[PDB]
Amino acid sequence: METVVGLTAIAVALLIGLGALGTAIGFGLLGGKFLEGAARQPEMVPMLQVKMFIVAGLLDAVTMIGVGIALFFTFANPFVGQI
Amino acid sequence: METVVGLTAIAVALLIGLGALGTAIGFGLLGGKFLEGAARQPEMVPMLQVKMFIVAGLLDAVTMIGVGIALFFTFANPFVGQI
Amino acid sequence: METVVGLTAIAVALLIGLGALGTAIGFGLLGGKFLEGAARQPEMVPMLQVKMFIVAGLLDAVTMIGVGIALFFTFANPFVGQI
Amino acid sequence: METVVGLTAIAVALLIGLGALGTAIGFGLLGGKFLEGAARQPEMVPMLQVKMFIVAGLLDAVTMIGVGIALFFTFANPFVGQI
Amino acid sequence: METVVGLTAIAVALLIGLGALGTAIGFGLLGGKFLEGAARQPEMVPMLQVKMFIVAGLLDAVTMIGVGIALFFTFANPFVGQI
Amino acid sequence: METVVGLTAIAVALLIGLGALGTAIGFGLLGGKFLEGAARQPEMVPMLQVKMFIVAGLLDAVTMIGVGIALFFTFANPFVGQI
Amino acid sequence: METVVGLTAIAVALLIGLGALGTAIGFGLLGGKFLEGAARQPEMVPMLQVKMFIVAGLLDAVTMIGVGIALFFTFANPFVGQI
Amino acid sequence: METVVGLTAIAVALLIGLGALGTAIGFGLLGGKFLEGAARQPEMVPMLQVKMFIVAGLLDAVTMIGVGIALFFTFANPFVGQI
Amino acid sequence: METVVGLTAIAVALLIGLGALGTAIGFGLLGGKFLEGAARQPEMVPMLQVKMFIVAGLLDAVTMIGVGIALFFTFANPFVGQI
Amino acid sequence: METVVGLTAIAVALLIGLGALGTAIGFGLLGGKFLEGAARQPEMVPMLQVKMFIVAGLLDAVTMIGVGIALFFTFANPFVGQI
Amino acid sequence: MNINATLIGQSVAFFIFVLFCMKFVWPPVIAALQERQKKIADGLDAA
Amino acid sequence: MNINATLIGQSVAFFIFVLFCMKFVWPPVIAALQERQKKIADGLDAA
Amino acid sequence: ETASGYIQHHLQNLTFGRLPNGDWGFAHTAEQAKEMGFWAFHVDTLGWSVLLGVVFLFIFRLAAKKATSGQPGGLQNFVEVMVEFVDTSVKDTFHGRNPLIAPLALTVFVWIFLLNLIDLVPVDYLPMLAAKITGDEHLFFRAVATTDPNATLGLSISVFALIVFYSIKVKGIGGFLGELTLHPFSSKNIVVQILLIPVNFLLEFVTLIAKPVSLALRLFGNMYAGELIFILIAVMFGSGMFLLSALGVALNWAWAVFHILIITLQAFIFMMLTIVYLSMAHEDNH
Ligand SMILES: [Zn+2]
Repeated sequence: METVVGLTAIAVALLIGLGALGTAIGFGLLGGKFLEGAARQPEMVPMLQVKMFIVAGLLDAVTMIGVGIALFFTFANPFVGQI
Repeated sequence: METVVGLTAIAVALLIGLGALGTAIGFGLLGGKFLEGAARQPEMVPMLQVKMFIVAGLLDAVTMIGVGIALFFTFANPFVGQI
Repeated sequence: METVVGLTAIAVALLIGLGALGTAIGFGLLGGKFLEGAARQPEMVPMLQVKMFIVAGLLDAVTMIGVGIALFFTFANPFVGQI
Repeated sequence: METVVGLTAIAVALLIGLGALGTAIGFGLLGGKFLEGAARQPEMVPMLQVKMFIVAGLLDAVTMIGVGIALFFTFANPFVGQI
Repeated sequence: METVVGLTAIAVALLIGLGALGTAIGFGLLGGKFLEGAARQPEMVPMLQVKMFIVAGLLDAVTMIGVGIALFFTFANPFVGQI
Repeated sequence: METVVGLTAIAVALLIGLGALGTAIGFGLLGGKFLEGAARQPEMVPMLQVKMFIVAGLLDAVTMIGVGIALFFTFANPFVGQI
Repeated sequence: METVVGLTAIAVALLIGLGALGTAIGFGLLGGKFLEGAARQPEMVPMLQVKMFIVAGLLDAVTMIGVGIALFFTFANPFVGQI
Repeated sequence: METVVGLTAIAVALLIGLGALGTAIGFGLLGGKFLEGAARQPEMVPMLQVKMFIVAGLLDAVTMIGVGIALFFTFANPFVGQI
Repeated sequence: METVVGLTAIAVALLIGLGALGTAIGFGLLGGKFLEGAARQPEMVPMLQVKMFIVAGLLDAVTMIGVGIALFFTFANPFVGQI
Repeated sequence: METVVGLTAIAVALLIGLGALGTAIGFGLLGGKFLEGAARQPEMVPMLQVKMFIVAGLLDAVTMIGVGIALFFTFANPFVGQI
Repeated sequence: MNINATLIGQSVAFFIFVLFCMKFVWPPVIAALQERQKKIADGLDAA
Repeated sequence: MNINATLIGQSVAFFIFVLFCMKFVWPPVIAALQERQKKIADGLDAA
Repeated sequence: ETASGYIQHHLQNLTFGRLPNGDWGFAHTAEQAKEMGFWAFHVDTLGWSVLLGVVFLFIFRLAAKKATSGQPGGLQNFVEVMVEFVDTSVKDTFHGRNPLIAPLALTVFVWIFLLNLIDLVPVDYLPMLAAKITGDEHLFFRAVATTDPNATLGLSISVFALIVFYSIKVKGIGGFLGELTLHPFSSKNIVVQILLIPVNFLLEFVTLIAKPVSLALRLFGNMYAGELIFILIAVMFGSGMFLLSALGVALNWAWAVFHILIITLQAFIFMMLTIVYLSMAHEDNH
C-alpha cells in the first residue's frame, strides 16, 4: 500500500504544481497586455477590466478542476480501494 | 494491483496536468490579443468576443477530452480489468 | 503483466497530455493573431476565419493521430499480446 | 513507510519549485510591461501600479495555495496516517 | 520480456507526443504570421498560402519520421527479437 | 533511512534549481524592459529603478522561501524524524 | 540484457522526439519571419526564400545527427556488444 | 552508501544545469535589449552598461547560491553522515 | 555492468537530444531576425550574412562539445571498467 | 559500484545538455538582436560587436563551470571514493 | 564509428586537388572572362 | 522475397525518379544555360 | 538472409590494414576490421573520392585549356557559370586579395556535390556490381564517401589547418596568441588583465576548436541519415508483399526528391562556411 500512497502524493504534487505554473505564466501574459491597454485607453479601463475578468474565468477553468481533484485525492483517496 | 493503480494515479495527474498548463498559457495568449484589439478599436468588442469564444472552443477541445478520460480512469479502471 | 499495463496507462497519459498542451498553446498563438487581424481589418474577418480554419487543419493532425493511438491502446491494448 | 516519506519530500519540492518558477516568469512579464508603460507615460504610474497589484493577486493565488499545501505536507503529513 | 514491451509502449508515446507538441506549436507560430500577412496584404494571400505550404513541408519532416518509427514499434517490434 | 536521505537530496536540488531558473528568466525579462525604458528617455531612470526594485520584490518572493526550506532540509532534516 | 534493450528503446524515442520538437519550433519561427518579410516586400520573395533555405541548412544539423544515431541504435546495437 | 551518493550526483547535476540554463536564457534576453538600447543612443552607453551590471547581479544571485551548494555537496557531502 | 551500459545509452540520448533542441530553437531565432533585417534594408544583406555566420560559431560551441562527448561515450565507454 | 557510475553518467549528460540548450537559445536571442541592430545602423557595428562579446562572456559563465564539472566527473569521479 | 588513416588520405587528396585547381583551372577561365568584359567595354566606348 | 524483390522495387522507384527529373529539372537548367549563351552572343554582335 | 543481416552488411566498409601476421590484407568480417588499429584505410571511400575528384578536375581542365575568350561552347559556358558564381560568392564575403580562397571554394563545392550525388543511385546496384566483378559474394563496398566520418573529418581538419596557417601568417605567432588569450577582454592595468586571460582563453579556444567539428558533423549527419533511410526503405521491398512494396515506391521517390535539395544545400553551406572561416582569419572580430 506504500507504493499507492506515495504515487498518489506525487500525483497531487504534479496536479497542483503544473496548474500553478500555467496559471502564473498565463496571468502574467494577460496582465501585461491589460496594463498596455489601460495605458493606451484610460477611458476604456472599466470595460477592459471586465473583459480581463471574463478571460480569467476561462484561464483558471481547468486549474481549479485539477486543484479540486488533488484535494479529493489527498483527503478521500479513491485508489486505496483498488479502483 | 499495486503497480497498475499506482501508475493510474500518475496517469490521471499527467492527464489533468499539462492540460491545465496548456489551457492557461493558451488562454493568456488569446486574452492578451483580445484586450489589445478591444483597446485599439473599442467598438469592435462585441464581434471580438464571439470570435474569441469560437477560437476558445478549438483551444479547449483536446483538453476536455483528456479531462474526461482522466475522470474515466479515476472512477473506473479499464486497466485493472486486464489483470 | 502488471508492468505492461501500468506503463501502457502512462503511455496513454503522455500521448493525450502532450497533444493537449501543444494544441492549446498553438491555438492560443493562432487565435491571437486572428483576433488582431479582425480588430485591425474588420471587413476581412470572413476570409481570415476560413484561413484560420485551413491552418487549424494542419495544426491538429498529429494530435488527432496521437489521441486515436491512445484510444486504441486503452481499448485494444496490443502490447499485452506480445508477451 | 520509508518510501512514503521521501516521496512526500519530492512532492513538496515539486509543489514549491513549480510555483516559484511560474511566479518568477509571470512577474517578469508583468513587470516588464509595467515598466514600458511607465517609461512611455510617466503620468500614468499611480494607476498602473494599482492595476499591477490587482493582476498580481490573481497571478499568485494558486502558487500560494500550492505553498500552503507543501507546508501542510511537510509538518502534518497526512499520507503517513493512511498506512 | 515484459520490461521491453512496457518500455517500447512509453517510447511510442514519447515519439508521438513530442512530435505532436512540436508540430502544434510550430504551426501556431506559422499560422499566426500567415494571418498577420493576410490581414496586412489581402491581395497577396494566394502566394502567401503557397509559401506557407512550402514551409509546412519542412516543418513536418522529422515529425513524420518519428510517427512512422512509432507505428513500426507499436505494430512490429525490433526489440523483442533482440531478446 | 537511506532512501529518505537520498530523496531529500533530490528535493533540495529541485527546490534550488527550479527557483534559480525561474528567477533568471524573470529578471532577464524585467531587466530588458528596464534598459529599454532607460534608453527611451534617461531623465526618468531614477523612478524606473525604484519601480524595477518594487517589481523584483514580488518576483523573488517564492524563490527565497524555496531556498530557505531547501537549507532547512539540508541542515536539520525534518523527514528523517518521521519513521 | 533485457534492461539494455529496454533503455535503448527509450533512448531512441528521446533522440528522435526532442529533435522533432526542436525542428518544428525552429522552422515555425523561421517560416513566420519569412512570411512577414515576403508580405512587407513582395519583390524580394525569391532572395528571402533562398536565404530561408540557407538558414534551414544550419537549423537541421544536430537533429539529423540524432536521427541517424537513433536509426543506427534500432537496427544495430553498440551497447549490446558490451554485454 | 551507494544510493545516497548516486542521488547526490544527480542533485549536483540538477543544481548546476538548471542554473546554467536559466542564466544563459535570461542573460541573452537582457543582452539583446541592451544592444538595442546602445544602438538607439550611443552617447549614453556607459550608464546602460552599469545599469545592466546592477541587474546582472540580481539575475545571478540565486544561480551563484545554487552552484555554491552544489560544490559543497560534491566535496563535503552532508547526507552521508545522516545515515 | 548492464545498468551502466543502459544508463550510458540514456546519457547519450540526452546529450544529443537537448543539444539538437537548443540549436534548432536558437537557429530559428537567429534566422528569423536575419530575414527581417534583410527585408527591411536589402542593401545590407552580405554584411548581415557574414555576421550571422560569425554568431553561428558561438551559437553551437557547447553543443558540439556535447555531441563529441556523446559520441565518445557510445563507442569508447569510459564508465565501463570503473567497476 | 555500478549504480554510482551509472548515475554519474546521467549527471554528466544533464550537466552538458542543459548548458548546451541554454547557450544555444541565449545566443540565438542575442545574435538576433545584434543582427537587427546592425541592419538598422551599419555604422554602429564595431561597438555593438564589443558589447555583444561583453554579454556573451556572461552568457557562457555558468555553462563553462558546468562543463568543467562534467569533465571532472567523467575522468576523475569523486563519488566512487566516497563508497 | 571507426576513426582511421582515411582521415589523413582524404586531407592529402584534398590538398592535391586544391593545388591543382589553383594553378591549372581558375586563371585561364578568369582571364577569358576578363578579356571578354574588356572587349565589351571597348566596344561600348567606341563612340 | 529479399533479393530479386528489392532490386525490382529499387529499379521501379529509380525509373520513376529519372522520368520525373528528365521531365521537370533538366529543361529549366538547359534553358538558363542557352539564355546565357544567347545573351553573350548578342553582346558580342553589338561589340 | 535476414533484414538485420542485410542492414549490418550494408553498414560496413571495405578495410585494408595491419593483420596480426603482417601489414597486408583485407578484412573479411566486421570484427576483423575493428581489430585493426588506427593504421587502416577504407578503400572504397578513398577510391570513390579520388575518382570523383579526378573526373571533376579533368572536366574543368578540358574547358580551361581551350578558353576561347569569345562565344563560349556548351561545356565552357557551364564552367564559366560555376566560376562566376564562386567569384561572386567570394567577393561578397572576403575583401582581401588572397589567391587561394576562390579555387579552394570551387573545389570544395564541386567535390562535395559530386560525392553527395552518388547517393541517388539505388543502394544495391554498386555493391552487387562490385561483388560480381570481384567474384566475392560477401564483399563490403560503400559508395557514398560523405557518409564516412573519416572523409568529412579530413576535409574539416584540412580547412582548420588552413585557418591556423593563414592566421599565423597574417598576425605572427604574436598576434595569434594575443587574439587567443588577451583580446576579447582587455584591461589598462596588468593585475586585472592577468585575471582575464583564463576567461579569454576559455571563450576563444572553445569556439576555435568547435569549427572543424561542426563542419564535419553537419555534413556527416545529413548524409548518413539519408543513406540509412534509403537502406531501410529497401527492406520494405524485401518483404515481397504487394501493399508494402507499393508504399515503399512512393516513400523512396519522395525521399529522393527531398534529398536532391539536401545534396545541393550541404555543399553550398560547406563552401560558404569555409569562406567565412578563412575570411575571419585575416581580420579582427572581437
Ligand atoms: Zn580579436
